Amino acid sequence: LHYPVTRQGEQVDHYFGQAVADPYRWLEDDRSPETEAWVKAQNAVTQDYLAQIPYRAAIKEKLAASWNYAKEGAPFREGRYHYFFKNDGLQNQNVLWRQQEGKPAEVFLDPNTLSPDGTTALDQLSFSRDGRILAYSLSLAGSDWREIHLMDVESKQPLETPLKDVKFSGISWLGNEGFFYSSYDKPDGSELSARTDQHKVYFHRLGTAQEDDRLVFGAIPAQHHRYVGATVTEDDRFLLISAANSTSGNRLYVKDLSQENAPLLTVQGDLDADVSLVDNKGSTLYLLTNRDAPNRRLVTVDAANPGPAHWRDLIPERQQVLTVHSGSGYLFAEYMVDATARVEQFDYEGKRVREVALPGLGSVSGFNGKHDDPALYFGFENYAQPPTLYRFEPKSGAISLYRASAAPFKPEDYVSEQRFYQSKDGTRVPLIISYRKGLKLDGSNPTILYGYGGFDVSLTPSFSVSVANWLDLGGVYAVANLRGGGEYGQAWHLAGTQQNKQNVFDDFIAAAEYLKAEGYTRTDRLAIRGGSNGGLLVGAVMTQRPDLMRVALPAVGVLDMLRYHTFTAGTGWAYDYGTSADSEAMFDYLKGYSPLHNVRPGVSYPSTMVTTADHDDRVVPAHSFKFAATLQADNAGPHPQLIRIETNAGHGAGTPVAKLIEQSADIYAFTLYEMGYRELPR
Ligand SMILES: O=C[C@@H]1CCCN1C(=O)[C@@H]1CCCN1C(=O)OCc1ccccc1
Repeated sequence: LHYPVTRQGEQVDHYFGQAVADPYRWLEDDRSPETEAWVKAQNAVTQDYLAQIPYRAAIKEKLAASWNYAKEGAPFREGRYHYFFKNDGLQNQNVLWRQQEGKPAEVFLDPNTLSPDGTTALDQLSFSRDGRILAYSLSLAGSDWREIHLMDVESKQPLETPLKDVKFSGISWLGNEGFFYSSYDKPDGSELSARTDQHKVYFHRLGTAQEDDRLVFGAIPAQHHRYVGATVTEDDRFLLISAANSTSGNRLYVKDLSQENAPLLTVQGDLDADVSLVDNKGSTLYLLTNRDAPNRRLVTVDAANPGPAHWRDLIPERQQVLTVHSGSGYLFAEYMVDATARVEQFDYEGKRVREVALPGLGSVSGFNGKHDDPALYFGFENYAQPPTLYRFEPKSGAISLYRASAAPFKPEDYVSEQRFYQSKDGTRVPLIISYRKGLKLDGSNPTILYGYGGFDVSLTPSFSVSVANWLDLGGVYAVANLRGGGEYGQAWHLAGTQQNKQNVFDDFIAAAEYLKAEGYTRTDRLAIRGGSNGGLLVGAVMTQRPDLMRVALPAVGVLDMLRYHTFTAGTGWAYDYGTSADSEAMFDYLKGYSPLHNVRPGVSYPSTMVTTADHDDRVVPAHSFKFAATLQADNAGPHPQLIRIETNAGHGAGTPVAKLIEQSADIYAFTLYEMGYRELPR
């Protein structure tokens, strides 16, 4: 093996009188020659280790082959054209097609033509009210930064020069005059690591330069927020601006566009609850909120006096988490029943029309359309059921199959069961276990336990070609709905935030134990996977309980819990993690589980494959660099401690299919090989 030598510096930070050594501090410099050479050496050693796995190629071959099938999205009208995304099978990026009556479908926007390896991706797309102008945002090399392009839809040629410095932004048109978007300002230093916290809302008027765009919110001191958004209602009557400093909680403002220079009225002036616009009807706004409702509710209020004390329930809170979509003149309430979906159709007066029956137990998507759409589309899927499209007739409730999946996976071939286990403190936690029919609970099944746990994020049934290939190889895939998540409302989330964070790691640990106790797998056949916050999860569990698994796979994880907040928009996660500068108690708690600071010399850690990317500006790469250098430094047993740095890729969204395939191939090969397999399972 032999890892690349990683020099240790003399950096020492102090937190409330406590001194902490950070020898790999130089690795935080993403622009230095030393770091670049380091990444290269590391990738080199990883590829050389992987090259030793005989069936690596067979696995990649299998993945690419099963991934290679036609995929198509649901159609949407704009002018005399219906638009729709498609993928011939292995196109690095989905292509947007369009078709008009009496003519063959045509390619409209093909992202693949923008980059050699398809690393440029299309994020947001917003047509002008009349559908003649299209504004759409592109991501370069997987970064959170964006450029908004403007195309004349008819000729498909550029209208104006692209807007720059956009980030975490929507695109919401005010009729056909122009649109609102959000921007920060290029920071001095690397735009892939330097802190940004004064998000701003701008209005770009068509036929003007970007330097002349009016600043709508975020410039004066009283409006300084880390995250701002803007949405103009479908009927162009109200502008809704949201402002937040963290990923949970936001202020909300409304401006009556039907009047000349109307002032901003406060819908919510504190950060004590999340509140978002769904739609309006006349002067009434329809808002989804968790204020005084842990599982959320839909309320209405007259926009001329929108304060929270004036909100009135339209869809009262229930025992299950509520999310609302609108379309065709109806509100569609989606509820979460133990991580699976249920849908109810309501009219704008809060009267329940009917309960919409779904294909099975899994996740639904869709039920989003304009007031005037005569039909709505929804998707259904789960761990063993590839994405299926349905067309919904709103008035009668008629449902018909729009697109059956072309994936080479028979759903009847698998089992995806839900179990509930208990954590250290007694809490009952849900676990969905998927695998190919005919498995035997003899504790020998190669298993991958997946978890996230935080940020009110819910892990609902989701289909993946990678996971389906793992099930085919005979593996088990288990997803735990850990606290910290949003599965059971705000309380579930908060039971996993700040100084309660350890509850999340305890739930994951207890899930691992349940899987062995129930006979699905055993320690040397167990791997744990997690990304971002789920990366912290893997990092925390492997350092606290290195005896628990055989393989650990932390992806783009937050590993230095003491400095995380000093990068990009990490501070935006203070609500969930708290920071080392909050108080000595918070510092101590963070230091107490921070993965980077809990790796210890002499400990035998599992075989690990830390994965990250050179353009991840959500979670700077330095987190994984330092974690990996420390493991290579401190590990004592025989297990490899490797890191795989993806090139020209970011946090995740928009990654080319070719890269996703290579990634999974590397991870599945490494995992089975580290579990001792010399030939593919069977
Ligand atoms: O390549 C396959 C691996 C091994 C088993 C599960 N895998 C996965 O990639 C799973 C399924 C899709 C999301 N996922 C995942 O790990 O996401 C990590 C992530 C989460 C959040 C932000 C960025 C990255």
